[PDB]
Amino acid sequence: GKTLCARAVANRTDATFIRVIGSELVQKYVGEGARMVRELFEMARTKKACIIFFDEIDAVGGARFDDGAGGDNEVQRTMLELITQLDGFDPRGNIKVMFATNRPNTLDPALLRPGRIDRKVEFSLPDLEGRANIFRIHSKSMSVERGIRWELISRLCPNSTGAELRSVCTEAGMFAIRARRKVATEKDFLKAVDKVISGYKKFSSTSRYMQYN
Amino acid sequence: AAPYAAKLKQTENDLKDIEARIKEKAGVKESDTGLAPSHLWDIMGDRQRLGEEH
Amino acid sequence: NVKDLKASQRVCLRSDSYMLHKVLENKADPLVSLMMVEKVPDSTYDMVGGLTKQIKEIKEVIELPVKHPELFESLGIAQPKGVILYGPPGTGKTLLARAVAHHTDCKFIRVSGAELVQKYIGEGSRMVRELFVMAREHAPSIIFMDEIDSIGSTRVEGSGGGDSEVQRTMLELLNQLDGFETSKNIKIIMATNRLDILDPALLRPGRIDRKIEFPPPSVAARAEILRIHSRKMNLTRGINLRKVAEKMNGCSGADVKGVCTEAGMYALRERRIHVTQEDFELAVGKVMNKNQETAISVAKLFK
Amino acid sequence: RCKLKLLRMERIKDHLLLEEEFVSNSEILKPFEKKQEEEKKQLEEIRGNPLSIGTLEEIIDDDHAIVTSPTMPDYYVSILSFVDKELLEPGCSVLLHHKTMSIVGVLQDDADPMVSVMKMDKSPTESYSDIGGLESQIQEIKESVELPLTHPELYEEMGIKPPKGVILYGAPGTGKTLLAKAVANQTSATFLRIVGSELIQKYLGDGPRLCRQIFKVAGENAPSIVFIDEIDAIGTKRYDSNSGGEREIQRTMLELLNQLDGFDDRGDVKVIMATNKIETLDPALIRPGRIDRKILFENPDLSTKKKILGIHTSKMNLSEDVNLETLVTTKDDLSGADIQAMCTEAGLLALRERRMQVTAEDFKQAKERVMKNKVEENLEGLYL
Amino acid sequence: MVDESDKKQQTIDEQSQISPEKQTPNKKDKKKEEEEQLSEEDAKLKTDLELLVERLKEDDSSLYEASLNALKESIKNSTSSMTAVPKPLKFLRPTYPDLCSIYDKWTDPNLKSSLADVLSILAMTYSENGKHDSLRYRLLSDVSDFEGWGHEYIRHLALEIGEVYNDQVEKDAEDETSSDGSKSDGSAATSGFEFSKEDTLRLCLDIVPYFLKHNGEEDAVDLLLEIESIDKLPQFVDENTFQRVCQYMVACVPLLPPPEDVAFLKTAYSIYLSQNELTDAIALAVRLGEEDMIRSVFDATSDPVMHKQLAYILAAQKTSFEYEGVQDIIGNGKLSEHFLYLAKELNLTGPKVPEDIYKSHLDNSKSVFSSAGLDSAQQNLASSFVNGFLNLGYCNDKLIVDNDNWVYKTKGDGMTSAVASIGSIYQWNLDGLQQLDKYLYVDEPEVKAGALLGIGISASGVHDGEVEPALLLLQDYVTNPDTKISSAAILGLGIAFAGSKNDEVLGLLLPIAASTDLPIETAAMASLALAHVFVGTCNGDITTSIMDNFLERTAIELKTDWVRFLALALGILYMGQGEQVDDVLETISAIEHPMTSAIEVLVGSCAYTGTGDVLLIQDLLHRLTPKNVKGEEDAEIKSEEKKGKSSDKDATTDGKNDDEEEEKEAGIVDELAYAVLGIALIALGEDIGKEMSLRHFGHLMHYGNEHIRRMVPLAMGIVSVSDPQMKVFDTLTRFSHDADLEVSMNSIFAMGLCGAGTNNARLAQLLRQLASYYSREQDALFITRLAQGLLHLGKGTMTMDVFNDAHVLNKVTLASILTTAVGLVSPSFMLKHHQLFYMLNAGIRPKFILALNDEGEPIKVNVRVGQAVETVGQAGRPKKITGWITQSTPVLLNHGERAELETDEY
Amino acid sequence: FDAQTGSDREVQRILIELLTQMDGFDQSTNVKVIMATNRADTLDPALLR
Amino acid sequence: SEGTSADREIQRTLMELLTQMDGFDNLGQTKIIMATNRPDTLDPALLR
Ligand SMILES: Nc1ncnc2c1ncn2[C@@H]1O[C@H](COP(=O)(O)OP(=O)(O)OP(=O)(O)O)[C@@H](O)[C@H]1O
Ligand SMILES: Nc1ncnc2c1ncn2[C@@H]1O[C@H](COP(=O)(O)OP(=O)(O)OP(=O)(O)O)[C@@H](O)[C@H]1O
Ligand SMILES: Nc1ncnc2c1ncn2[C@@H]1O[C@H](COP(=O)(O)OP(=O)(O)O)[C@@H](O)[C@H]1O
Repeated sequence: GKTLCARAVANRTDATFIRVIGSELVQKYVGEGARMVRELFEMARTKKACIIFFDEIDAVGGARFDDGAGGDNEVQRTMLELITQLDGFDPRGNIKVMFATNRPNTLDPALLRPGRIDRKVEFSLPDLEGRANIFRIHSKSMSVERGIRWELISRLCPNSTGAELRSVCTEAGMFAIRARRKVATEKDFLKAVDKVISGYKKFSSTSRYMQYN
Repeated sequence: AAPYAAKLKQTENDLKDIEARIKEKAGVKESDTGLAPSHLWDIMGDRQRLGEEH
Repeated sequence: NVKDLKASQRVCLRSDSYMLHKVLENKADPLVSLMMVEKVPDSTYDMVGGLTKQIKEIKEVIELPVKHPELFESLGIAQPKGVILYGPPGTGKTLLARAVAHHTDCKFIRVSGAELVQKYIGEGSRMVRELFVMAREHAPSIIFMDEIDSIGSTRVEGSGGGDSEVQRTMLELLNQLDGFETSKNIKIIMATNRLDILDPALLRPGRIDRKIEFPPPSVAARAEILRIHSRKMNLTRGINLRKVAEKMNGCSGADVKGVCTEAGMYALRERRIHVTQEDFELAVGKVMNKNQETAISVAKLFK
Repeated sequence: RCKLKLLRMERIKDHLLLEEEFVSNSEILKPFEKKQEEEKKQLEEIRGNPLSIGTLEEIIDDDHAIVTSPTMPDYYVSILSFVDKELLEPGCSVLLHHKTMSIVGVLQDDADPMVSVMKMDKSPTESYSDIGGLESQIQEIKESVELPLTHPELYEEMGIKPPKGVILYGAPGTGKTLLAKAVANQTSATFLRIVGSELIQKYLGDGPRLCRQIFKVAGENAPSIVFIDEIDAIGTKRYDSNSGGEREIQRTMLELLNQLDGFDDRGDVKVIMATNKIETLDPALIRPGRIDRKILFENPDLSTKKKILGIHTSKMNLSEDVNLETLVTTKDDLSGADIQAMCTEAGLLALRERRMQVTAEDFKQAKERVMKNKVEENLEGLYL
Repeated sequence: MVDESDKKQQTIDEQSQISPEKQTPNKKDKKKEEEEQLSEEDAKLKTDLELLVERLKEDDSSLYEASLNALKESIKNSTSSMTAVPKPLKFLRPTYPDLCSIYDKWTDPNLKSSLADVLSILAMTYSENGKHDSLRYRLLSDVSDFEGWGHEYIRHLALEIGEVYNDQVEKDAEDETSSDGSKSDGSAATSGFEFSKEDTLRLCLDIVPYFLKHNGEEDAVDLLLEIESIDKLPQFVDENTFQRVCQYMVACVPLLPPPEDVAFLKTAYSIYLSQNELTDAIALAVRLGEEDMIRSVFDATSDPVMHKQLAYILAAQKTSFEYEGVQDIIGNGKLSEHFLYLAKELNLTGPKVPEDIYKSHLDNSKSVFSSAGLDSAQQNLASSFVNGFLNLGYCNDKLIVDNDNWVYKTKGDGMTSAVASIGSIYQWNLDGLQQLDKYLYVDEPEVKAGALLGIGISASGVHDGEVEPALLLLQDYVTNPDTKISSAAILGLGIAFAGSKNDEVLGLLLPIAASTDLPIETAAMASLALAHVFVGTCNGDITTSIMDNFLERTAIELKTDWVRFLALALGILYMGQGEQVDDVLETISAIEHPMTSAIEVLVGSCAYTGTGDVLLIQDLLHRLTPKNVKGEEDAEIKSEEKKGKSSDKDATTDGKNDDEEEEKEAGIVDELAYAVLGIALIALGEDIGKEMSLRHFGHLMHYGNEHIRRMVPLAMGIVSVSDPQMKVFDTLTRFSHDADLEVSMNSIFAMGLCGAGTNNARLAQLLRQLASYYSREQDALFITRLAQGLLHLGKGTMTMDVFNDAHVLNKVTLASILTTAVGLVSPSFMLKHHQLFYMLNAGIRPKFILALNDEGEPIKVNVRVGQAVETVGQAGRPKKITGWITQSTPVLLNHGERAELETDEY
Repeated sequence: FDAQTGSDREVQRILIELLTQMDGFDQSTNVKVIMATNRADTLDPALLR
Repeated sequence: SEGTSADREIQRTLMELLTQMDGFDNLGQTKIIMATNRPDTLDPALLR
């Protein structure tokens, strides 16, 4: 829930949220997108108490390197246009800046210099306690027959996401309707833990991040 | 194919109504922007339309 | 009024307010724009003849559900989709698709990878549906998506054919086209140099159900192409064109049209009206010599 | 009598309906004569003629706006007379007054040749059980696609969020194509269908605008079911390499993650994806909760293929000669598109005869042609 | 094709393709010369037949045309068909196809016309022989395959169809017409038709409906009975035969306005009776609505078997299913006479066992409240009625009622309706009487009156077997002379017994409903109750009701409301009949006044039901006419005019509704629309008229049973927010209710927007609130349909109070009426001898595929769902039984019927 | 061609007129256009036909 | 001109130079001195 706590924080702060998609920053002809970024930042300076949330800037934000015949250079113009605005020749006057990256595997080293992205927070996999917390937020929301263990379901699981725990409920809810139960019991929760895990292995849902830039 | 063939023609003849109905329904059709409170806005925005500032 | 007026019909305007005067005595049609700009005729089967077995195969599977889709309805058969014409170039693969279009009473829309035809969209990844929809308007039609399967040289490593990429888009549409305004009449006449270079997802079950191989010409068939060409020219009597077909061996239908042309350029030089039997000793020798000078190092028809 | 009964009621009712509306055209205008009749006069004079098309770039909240016309000149127009400012907001095409330009109303909107590929003109005439058999891996596509539209009640009892997404995967010809178009007939809500070969383009930047669009239209006209047919086609199809390539593939993928999901909070856009290259996708695509129940299909078993072959031979002429069960014997863990091609090829043998009958002989012959396809791009014979 | 002479037998066939030598020269010459040679022709007939058979395979027009060209001439030119009398007659077998080759294979317009007439004559003459039947047969079952016969055989069959149809249109009939030249009847073509029917029933389906209906007689249908009842099981299964039959009645159901329709459906009932399944018998007997047909099937199981067996249990179940209670009364007392067991049998027929099964479904459905918390003013009144509307059917909400606080805060007419709403909590239940009793013995008369209404509602589920009938309680109140008390009493009695016209119930209501001299507004209930009682069964068109209506018109015209209710009451009374209702239209019209004309247009709908297309057009000319006369001129009255206009609008909708149900289900999509243009229209026809057509639309949909329920109510609703009369919303919701929370997710939001948003009158607000709660029942408790459900062509009797109320501007007095809304559907459960309360499994199908029915017999693939689910409404209605794999056989076929499942486990 | 920008649709509109006037130009005693090109990879399929 | 539109802008302007340099337009007493910083960038029709 990379983007889920930043929707939580968008509820709390009540500042402007201006969201960017990194694949939205690439246009047909080169230097068009140069226009876009520059302009967007200066509109946000005029704006008072605002937040720019950089989503999915894995393309457009990537590492700079030379190809000598590429078509990557044309994209790396806009990559540069992101640097030159953040330091500026003036500071950010109340612009709070988030960058959301799937990957630290490739990033710019001047979009990941430590003075303009300040403290940088690794978001982690839930613990054996942390899955129990998540799955209580999720089963308190569901009708279940009282006397259950939310601890049990976490153990059964390996080290895993809570996005699986949001789907342990909902697939258990489909095993709920097939039995023609208004309620959810232990028995259907077991079938569902088996269902998600078998699928994860079959593909390779975790410990994989793809791409190269 | 007698038993079926008769129905087949009668289906085509039927279709001819459906086209005709689209044209009669669309002959007397009206369209709006914003209805009842912007009837009021006509009183006002017609005095202001005579001037030049647009 | 608005019911005497319609889309893509030219009106006259009296311009001081643009107040509609008359309908104009013209109307534009967008499908002819494409068809002309490409430029292709139509034909009969007397301009293909000699691969008379081929005309039988294609008349069965294309012509007979146009004239009478009723027979197919009773049998209960989902009528042919993609029908592969393939073989050596110029063996009159293209002229068969033309010949069927006249007889079937279809618009012969030759597609050929061109975007010069267009100036209002300009790519074929946004003009698969619009192309199908013009052919629906001006129904029926024969959509000659000619995929050569060698265009580009990064596009053949890139997809096995960049033309087959667009072919795949069409063909999938095509699966539910059994009724939506009442079945097919927009045929997929596809063509290629072999099907070993076609993607194997274009030859998947039920997707391709008739496959038409076209050989190089027979010696009886090669004489029948020569005889058609002799009616434009003025010969001398006593020339057997069964003799000429045996001087030649050809390897395509391409070879004999350039034998006929060369004899009348040789008679042009001569400055006599008649075509003589000796011109055809030299002519047969000029094409057969040309055919070998692009294959000794695999040189193109260009620099 | 069984066709007729249907016809007799339904026709006579469409004939009456049509007639009704002719007498009725006049009758519309009769309950008013100054109560609305007068109102109409007032609006018109304001409007005059021509109403000049503009394009609205942005609004200002002081009753004005900046239009840029396609004829060149920008104008600082006023939003005055017969207009809500809630029906204004970027992207609108507006009616301007032919002396002083005031926005008298918004009526004009113009469809794209790309929303024309996306949007469908049909409702599928075929419905479910035209590839039927494997009809328990179909209640993973009707308890998560069909059913939360049909019943909110069931998922209200259990509470929480209701289902979201499916990825269909398996052998080719095992029904994937027809599955998607068979749930769209039953639900009857906006069925978008896009090919993945059109998501791959030979021009950059427009790639992402196309993929960003599909879900934006989708959420607007919600409920919607978006069939992405073939998302196996994103790594195997690619034109040139200098406006194609890695870069263009990576970007369209990135875009598609925001749409599904992402931060958008768009409309209902259940997703149906067909694939067989499921490992040429992201881990944030085959992520759970954008895939919920995922459906695996393998080749049918021997007794399943008997369900399949009796669907297909009902539409055909039959005899006592025909025997289904020995056709089943020959094929061994093959697709039901193989079985669908033998029946389609069997009438090709009828057509070839010009005999209206279909016999056991016609089904066995086309079985030999179907098995020729399989083992002759083979040339090993016996497994070397 | 080309001639290759007599070298082998194969090439003889090729020789005769161009020119026959054994059918043309030889034979022709032979016939035109010697008459010893008649003996040679006779032997050669067999040879000639064979040559036709071999060349049937050839399809080309040219090589049948020319080949048999001179034979076609020879009929009149040389042979003259009487040069050897018998011999040309029996040689007409090869020559008859020769004529058909110019009719059908070659099309020459002049000869195609002319030789149609010739073919008819020679068909008749050769069917004396019975060899014209055999001629048809070799092409019907075929011997060869060619395109040709597929167009040709029809022509032979069409000759018969032609003449028989023509005898109705043109009275002269027989061979006097030269359009066929063949006699209509007589023992020469009659025997031909019977034999033809046999062959065409086996292999085809085509000519069998044309023959019966073209004779126009039930006699034709009764001949059919004989042949089919042989076929019932050995030739093909029971099921195939049932599908074969029901349609004689259905294509030609809509297609029988009253005197024919009843006579045909009698025969179908009898076919079912003859066959194995009595289950098919009961469905058709209900349809007819005759008392006589119901009794015969019930008797057939009950009387012959001395032992209790399956037979007594089965009888009780079958009659139980109709919740009209018409079958219930009739079937009771036979059980008492036989006396195996009184206790089980009597209860099982009654709707008392239906109370118990509801508890099992309810055990699942639980309670979720959502009722308004508003108090004070008119908002108090709104909320208290709303509580009853959410707890319709058997529900337990005792404690809320027992809090008498909110109860006592109701005032005026509100008090009466408040007590009435309490009764709907215990609708279809024996217990609940206790709450009503408290109020009834204390305070002002207003609460006393409201108690009686509530007794009515509660008594719906218990009034048979002489177990607390509504009659017992309510008789005392009728005796009491106060008007409010008596009026309330007879309203509740009518509701509870519904279609039951028991002696005690009917005969109480028989001297009364005959005072209208005294001016009393609330004496609408006098006729209104009696009308409700009558529906569900054949009607006597009672002399009590007809008399009092006329008398009211004489006495008063001041109370406009009173006479408007009265007019509707007559039209609702006549429902359940149509044959007899043709007579009473004239009787009413005898006395003519413009006020009387208002009554006539209503009654026209019922008389003309089971066709309406002379009725439809009439109810549209009427709409035009007000405008037409003022319109015409340029190029006391108040009461009469208003009654006139309103009656017509109601009549138009009503006509349409009965019509759409009985007959083809496809046309339903359009029939709703006959109204959308009707509405746009009325909303268009007069300023005054717009008010009436809004309200009518909602009940149009509910009565008509529209397929589409998502788009049309919601879209119409938006326009009608602006428009006056919020009672429009109430009428929409009765349709929208459907299977709860499918349609109704959209409905609650849509209706809730206008209500919550706008407040500008608490009067307007009240109508909107009631409508919203009606639509939903918590956890899919029950559904409401106008239809019986047992038949989907059917129409209920309990839902007629709903249908009545939409003809008038909204009133506080009307609110008391609206509390009643009965019309329950039971959820099916597989029964045992110990009365098992669980279903095992069922298949549900949203859309029937079967184009071998309208109704669509539920297929056998389905989608499987669990135990103990409510019988789903639209988009779930075809229901097939899954139980066969677990060793269970249904005894009672269920197609999505109301009827509870019953299984015999093996 | 791109043909997604105003400037390409200018290039093209002239070429369509050449082709159209070249059809007009046939069966005349003129010599149909002499043209040269540096490379053979600027031809369109319709031009070369 | 598998790239951007820029590259057919190059092409329009280049074709103009060739007709000048050698054509039925002839030069003259006009001279070209062409200064470049790397000559294997060029189109070989500008190496001519
Ligand atoms: N740690 C958690 N506790 C509770 N809910 C969680 C948690 N992790 C994930 N979720 C669930 O996952 C849903 C979607 O996660 P979200 O899109 O916000 O995440 P993310 O980490 O930014 O990943 P991505 O951006 O790649 O989608 C959340 O709405 C929530 O229901
Ligand atoms: N169970 C079946 N019954 C009837 N027809 C079937 C069945 N399975 C598949 N078919 C038919 O086979 C053809 C191709 O199948 P479809 O496109 O539905 O699925 P798929 O597994 O994605 O295969 P492909 O994409 O290669 O066509 C269609 O005409 C389809 O109806
Ligand atoms: N069957 C044929 N009869 C007569 N001339 C033919 C025949 N086939 C080929 N030709 C001649 O050869 C030319 C080349 O054949 P064409 O139709 O262009 O080939 P392709 O097979 O490549 O589509 C034709 O335009 C025609 O002049």
